[PDB]
Amino acid sequence: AVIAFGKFKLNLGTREMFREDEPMPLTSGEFAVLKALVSHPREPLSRDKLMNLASIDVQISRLRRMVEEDPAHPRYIQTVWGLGYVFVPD
Repeated sequence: AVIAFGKFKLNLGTREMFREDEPMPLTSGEFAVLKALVSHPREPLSRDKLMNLASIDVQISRLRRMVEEDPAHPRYIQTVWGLGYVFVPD
């Protein structure tokens, strides 16, 4: 699938991403977390659950710098303290 959210399109077959039809590369680890998040929409995944579905803090933070319009106040990939990281689509 090509999961689209906001300005971005994530191609799961070729493991590619596009910001407004411009190709942004993804690390093997960055994709494993991003695909894990967007494959469980509206479900918060704990830190242990994320690692199994693929340090992680760096990948979340480095993904927030690419995806979020305000990485200091994320909307797509936001953290619920006590549960885990959640991805909410449009």
